[PDB]
Amino acid sequence: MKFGIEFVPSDPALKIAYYAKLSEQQGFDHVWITDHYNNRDVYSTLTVLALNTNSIKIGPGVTNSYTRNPAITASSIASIAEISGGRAVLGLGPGDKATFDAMGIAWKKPLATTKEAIQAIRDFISGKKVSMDGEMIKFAGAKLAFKAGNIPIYMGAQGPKMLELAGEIADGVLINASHPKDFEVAVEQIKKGAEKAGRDPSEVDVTAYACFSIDKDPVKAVNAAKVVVAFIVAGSPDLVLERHGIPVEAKSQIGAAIAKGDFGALMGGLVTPQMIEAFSICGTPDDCMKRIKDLEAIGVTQIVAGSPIGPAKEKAIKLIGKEIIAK
Amino acid sequence: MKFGIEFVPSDPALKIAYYAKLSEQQGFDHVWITDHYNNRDVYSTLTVLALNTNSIKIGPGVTNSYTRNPAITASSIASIAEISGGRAVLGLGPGDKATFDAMGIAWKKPLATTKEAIQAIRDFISGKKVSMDGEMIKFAGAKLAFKAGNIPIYMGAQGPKMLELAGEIADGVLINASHPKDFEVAVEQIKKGAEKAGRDPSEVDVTAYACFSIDKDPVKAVNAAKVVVAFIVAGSPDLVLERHGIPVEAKSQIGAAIAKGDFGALMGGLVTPQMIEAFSICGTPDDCMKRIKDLEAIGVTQIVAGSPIGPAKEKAIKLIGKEIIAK
Amino acid sequence: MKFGIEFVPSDPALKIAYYAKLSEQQGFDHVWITDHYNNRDVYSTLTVLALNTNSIKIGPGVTNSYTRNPAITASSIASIAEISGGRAVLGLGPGDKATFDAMGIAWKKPLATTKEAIQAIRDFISGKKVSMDGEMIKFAGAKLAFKAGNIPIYMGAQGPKMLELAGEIADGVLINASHPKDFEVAVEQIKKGAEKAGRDPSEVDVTAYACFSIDKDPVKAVNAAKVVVAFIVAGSPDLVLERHGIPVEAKSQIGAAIAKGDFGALMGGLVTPQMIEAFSICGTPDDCMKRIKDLEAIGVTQIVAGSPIGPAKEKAIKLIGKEIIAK
Amino acid sequence: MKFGIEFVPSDPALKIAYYAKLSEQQGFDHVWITDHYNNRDVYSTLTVLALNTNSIKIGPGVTNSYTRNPAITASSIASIAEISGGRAVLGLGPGDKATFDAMGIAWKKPLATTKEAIQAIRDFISGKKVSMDGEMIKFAGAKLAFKAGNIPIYMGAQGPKMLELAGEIADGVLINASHPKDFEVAVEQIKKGAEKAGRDPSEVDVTAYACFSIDKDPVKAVNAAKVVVAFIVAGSPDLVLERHGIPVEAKSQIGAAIAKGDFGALMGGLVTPQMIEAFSICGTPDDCMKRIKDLEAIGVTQIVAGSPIGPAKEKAIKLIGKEIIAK
Ligand SMILES: C[C@H](OP(=O)(O)OC[C@@H](O)[C@@H](O)[C@@H](O)Cn1c2nc(=O)[nH]c(=O)c-2cc2ccc(O)cc21)C(=O)N[C@@H](CCC(=O)N[C@@H](CCC(=O)O)C(=O)O)C(=O)O
Ligand SMILES: C[C@H](OP(=O)(O)OC[C@@H](O)[C@@H](O)[C@@H](O)Cn1c2nc(=O)[nH]c(=O)c-2cc2ccc(O)cc21)C(=O)N[C@@H](CCC(=O)N[C@@H](CCC(=O)O)C(=O)O)C(=O)O
Ligand SMILES: C[C@H](OP(=O)(O)OC[C@@H](O)[C@@H](O)[C@@H](O)Cn1c2nc(=O)[nH]c(=O)c-2cc2ccc(O)cc21)C(=O)N[C@@H](CCC(=O)N[C@@H](CCC(=O)O)C(=O)O)C(=O)O
Ligand SMILES: C[C@H](OP(=O)(O)OC[C@@H](O)[C@@H](O)[C@@H](O)Cn1c2nc(=O)[nH]c(=O)c-2cc2ccc(O)cc21)C(=O)N[C@@H](CCC(=O)N[C@@H](CCC(=O)O)C(=O)O)C(=O)O
Ligand SMILES: [Cl-]
Ligand SMILES: [Cl-]
Repeated sequence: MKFGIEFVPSDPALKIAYYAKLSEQQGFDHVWITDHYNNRDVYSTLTVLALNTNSIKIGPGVTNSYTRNPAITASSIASIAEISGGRAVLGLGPGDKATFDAMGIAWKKPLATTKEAIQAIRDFISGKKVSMDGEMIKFAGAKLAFKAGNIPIYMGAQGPKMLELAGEIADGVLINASHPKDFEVAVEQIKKGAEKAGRDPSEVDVTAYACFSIDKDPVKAVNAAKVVVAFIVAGSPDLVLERHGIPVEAKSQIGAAIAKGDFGALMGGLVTPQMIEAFSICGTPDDCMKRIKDLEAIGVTQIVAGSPIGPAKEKAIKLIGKEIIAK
Repeated sequence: MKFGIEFVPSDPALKIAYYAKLSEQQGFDHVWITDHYNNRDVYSTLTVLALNTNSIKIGPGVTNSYTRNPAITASSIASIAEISGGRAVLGLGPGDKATFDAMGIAWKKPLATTKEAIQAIRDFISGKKVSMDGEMIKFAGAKLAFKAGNIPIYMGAQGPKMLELAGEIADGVLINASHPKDFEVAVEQIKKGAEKAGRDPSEVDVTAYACFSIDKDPVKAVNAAKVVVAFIVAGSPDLVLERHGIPVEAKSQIGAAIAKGDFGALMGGLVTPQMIEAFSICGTPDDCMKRIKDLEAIGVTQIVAGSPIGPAKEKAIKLIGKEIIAK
Repeated sequence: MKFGIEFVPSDPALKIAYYAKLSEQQGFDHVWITDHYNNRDVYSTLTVLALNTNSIKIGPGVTNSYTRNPAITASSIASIAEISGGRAVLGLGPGDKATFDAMGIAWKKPLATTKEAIQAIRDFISGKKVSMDGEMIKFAGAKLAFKAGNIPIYMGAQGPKMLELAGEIADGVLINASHPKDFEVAVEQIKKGAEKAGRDPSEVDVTAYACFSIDKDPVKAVNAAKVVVAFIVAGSPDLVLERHGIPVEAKSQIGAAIAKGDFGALMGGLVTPQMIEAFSICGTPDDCMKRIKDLEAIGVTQIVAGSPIGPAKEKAIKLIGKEIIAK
Repeated sequence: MKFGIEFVPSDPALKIAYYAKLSEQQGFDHVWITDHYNNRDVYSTLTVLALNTNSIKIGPGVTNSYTRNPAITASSIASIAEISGGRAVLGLGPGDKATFDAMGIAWKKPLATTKEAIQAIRDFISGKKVSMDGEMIKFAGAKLAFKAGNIPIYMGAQGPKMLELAGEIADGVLINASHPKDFEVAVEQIKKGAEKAGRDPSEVDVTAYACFSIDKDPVKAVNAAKVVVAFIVAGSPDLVLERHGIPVEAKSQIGAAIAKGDFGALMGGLVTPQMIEAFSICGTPDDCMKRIKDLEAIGVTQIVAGSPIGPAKEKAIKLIGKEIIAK
């Protein structure tokens, strides 16, 4: 089992560099950095992380094909590959509608766009002169002027079609879920895509980009996760809420409280233990270990400790290293 | 007189950081970094520069509004402002047609786009929630989540209209020219724009983004600048070649030789001494000083030593520091 | 009033770099780093601080003349001056007997050694070829091979004689005290030394290297400072305890409790409010401001927030910046 | 065969960091940094190299037991081990008489001092509380307060006794020589020491710390080496000079010209081709490969490209990577 961790550039990069360094010392394999125009740049951030780490792999989790031309993304991830000595990996997703509305971006044909963008990027990184005339992406003789070395590409995917596409073209899949039921479905979609492309499905690093919260005190752990779990439930499609036996009505109820900023309600009972059990990996190290082994049995090969990671980051990272990674 | 220097990310960022540090030690005020998808990322590069410098101002010279959404540009330059302690400055231009053709980008309405992008960026950096519905740029409630501090914005401009627009909205103008005749025309355009906006024209940092080549041996200096002068002449609009008494036919002749890669012709006599005198600041420290003071008299407030800088960068940077900046 | 802050390399340098950066943003003038063989190297630590800061002054507080040959100290502080663009300042003291016993070092003639070491160091930094044949320090034609620029030298001093020597040769004095009574005596000593050397006593930056603990909640503040105050009282010479009306017997009682590790006694009443008032600057921002202005009236020109700084570092640094430095 | 490279801090650390990064990309295993009070600090330099590299091993080549108390050396190399993620290696030698004279340091019992210092350092790094009462080095309960991980220790040695001691206690030996004849003798000495200690002699990394100069043009190569070779000669014991048929007169001759600053002399005659063959590995890649394979057959396991490396460093580092390391 590979282990990764996620940091949001809502903190200065220098502070994140320390968490990433700590992760490297604790045995993590990957640190992933979110990309949203409203927080710090994903690349200046990756640059200070690369300078302050030595062996851990790093990369965006996930950037997209719309806020930056794919040639710029290729050049950027390659730059981080050079600075870090080949530890860069590219996480690309279609982007989320909310962020795009604010940016005045037309989310047009996510599927085709993403596939074309990844094809173009793989060719750039590969050193080829790129010429494309796709339904969304086009290049006429573009080419990088420095060498990239090898850069794995992971797709961010939730929907059945994106999952299938990931099995067809990605080296890994970052899935925003925490429960075995969700990965049971995801693994099948990835498998269909893998066969459709004729590649061995076990080639793809199926990873759980989970809401993670660990602590020796389980109630301290769940409390740190409630708000995040709330936002997850608020944005979960009916189909998913269904799968976990969670009243679809609870979504509106929670969306409401969030709209009103009534976090007192969220902590007060709105976030039920069922929501916590279905949308996060939390509790004591034992609780988290059990969930992790269930995911392993279903075919998950990398587990990423996503926000909040735990009540206090530094202590949680150490807990994970000592009580989990050291298996 | 302020002094700046330009570096192209066709060299690894670590090597550029040393040149930048040396420039800081030699008394330069600004280092500017070019932005082209085919070289290293302008931002990962600015990040390593920021970490290895302390007081010199830094920034892209120049990025654009098309290869990255303006919100991403705001976030990135603000990120560099945070890391460097407020030493970031933003250089924005409309971009060059050649690069955009390769990237499959429609250069649509450079003027309106650039104006709207700068208005949006100033608002982001300023901490406002941005809502726009311009003819090229739109945002719906977008807003940065961290504070930017103050970030001056410089426009890259060559054409009369861009120049006028810079006088109307920018804090400085990076003009790709080297001769007083060109700046005589540019200063008038900037002045028209400044009056059109009701601001004091002396607020804008009129800067000469020149082709610079300095050495104790003048012939070593001109030879280092010929190829660059060639590309400048090849892309100069008839109107400009005219102004310097350079046969407009020479442009085709040189464009030809460049197409065939016959640099032996370029060095052999195609680049005339007249072209060198009109499109570059080069020679010995005295020659360069004379030209610089001529530009100063015309109203130039910042001189940037652009490529090649000199036969060997390290020695040239020291020469400029010792024989020019120390006035 | 200048403001400084102290960090002990008992934390990794990367974590300290963030606190130092924060201090820079909060308006501090100096960050000082302690030097003891048992924690991280004072210089590798200053190196990562220099790379992650831009304007704040940095330096050891304080290193000494025994654990490293003075020529090495000269070279090291000059190396940090180069990397940081001239923000290095040298804090040198005679060293503490406890640390030296462990290192098997004979604390021989602190006074003469310190004076000779500082004379040699000033000459190295100044570019001179050094030749000395003092009663403790000797050099025969030694000389730095790179330029240092200017580096102020601060002496660490507690005793009347060291204080006098500081007034005679240092640019500043780091005094381990927090109460006006102690600085009343110190300022006289520094003045005697200043006159003995014929220099204007107001040239020296008289600074209070104080035990500092600030918080909106005063009791949270004093509790964070008790253990540190305990060790201060435990090591205070009878003369000093006397000056603050503190039973000299309390020193043994506290030393005992410390020996037995009975910190429950220290928190339980052993550390009296009188000890807290005489050996630390703590309480709410108002309490701290009052003490600071008392020190200012006595002639203190720099106040350093030494350990613990506050219940939690990050929050305390921000408190000091907002409720104190912004005067 | 392992490959290493040496840099002297007579250049700013930022510039060295690029050469080190390049070496990492070109396949070198080790970069070694010299330690002399007159150049930049060996540790601030190692700190910037560590931040700008990722996998290559780094360390002082070589520091000593006299200019810094061994506990400080332990703490410093441990600090670099932490920052670099365990890539630190310690090179310790007895120091050279010329540097010590200038520093006013009595070179007392190099052998016992070096052995005791290494024993103390291994114990510090190992986490032990150190107590020693040797004939040169003493400690009373000293102990590091942070964990070092593993740090190999290499000894710098030329003399037969130092070589024997290295075989007895070191993990590797950095020998200042370039010719098989010298390594034939050294390997025997190291073997005697290894048997005296009962360890397998093939445990020690016998390395040639050679004067190296490589270039497609053998003559520009040997000219780049003349100065370094001059200093190597003027410092060779007559036992050595005699070993290479070089007139023991040529040392006073060369030494004189050095004191005079007469480098024209060294370049135009005093440094003979006998001296170049005797004390350096230089010519074309083929010439260098032949010599390297000769050393390999004699038992050398690491070859370090020491100054000048080649006519121009950057090009030489690439030549070695391409035409030698890629074997
Ligand atoms: C587009 C969407 O795909 P999705 O996989 O559900 O996307 C939801 C989220 O994964 C997506 O918004 C992400 O980018 C969110 N996201 C982040 N997004 C960010 O922008 N930044 C982040 O840091 C972030 C982190 C992150 C980590 C992992 C992860 O999986 C997601 C993350 C969708 O609904 N797809 C459906 C429908 C497909 C469909 O038909 N879409 C197009 C296809 C058009 C064509 O085929 O050309 C259509 O309508 O025509 C499907 O996959 O079946
Ligand atoms: C668009 C063009 O502008 P220009 O200023 O002449 O363009 C030349 C360059 O400044 C521009 O191509 C640059 O971005 C090139 N450039 C680089 N370009 C890059 O992309 N990146 C770099 O790193 C680079 C370095 C550089 C440094 C400084 C600098 O001055 C320019 C640099 C132009 O022709 N403008 C005309 C007319 C423009 C016009 O009329 N507007 C639109 C109408 C828009 C509307 O109203 O709807 C039209 O032409 O259709 C004018 O200035 O009057
Ligand atoms: C030497 C000593 O000076 P002192 O000022 O009392 O020393 C106390 C401390 O300053 C000394 O232990 C420090 O180095 C502690 N110290 C640190 N020391 C460290 O080793 N590391 C640190 O990072 C640290 C932090 C610190 C910060 C500020 C500061 O004020 C000093 C700091 C002393 O006792 N001096 C007396 C007596 C001097 C005297 O005449 N006796 C000696 C003088 C030598 C001679 O005769 O020439 C002799 O005769 O034996 C006096 O000043 O009156
Ligand atoms: C002391 C001397 O040792 P040596 O090994 O010949 O020393 C020559 C060099 O290795 C030594 O001066 C180095 O520190 C030089 N040196 C550097 N030294 C530096 O100071 N800085 C550097 O960065 C540097 C570069 C370098 C890299 C590799 C390398 O091998 C050496 C380097 C010597 O005389 N050794 C004799 C024995 C001497 C002896 O026995 N005398 C004493 C021994 C102590 C005792 O009695 O126990 C005596 O018996 O009294 C021997 O090896 O047989
Ligand atoms: Cl910096
Ligand atoms: Cl690194």
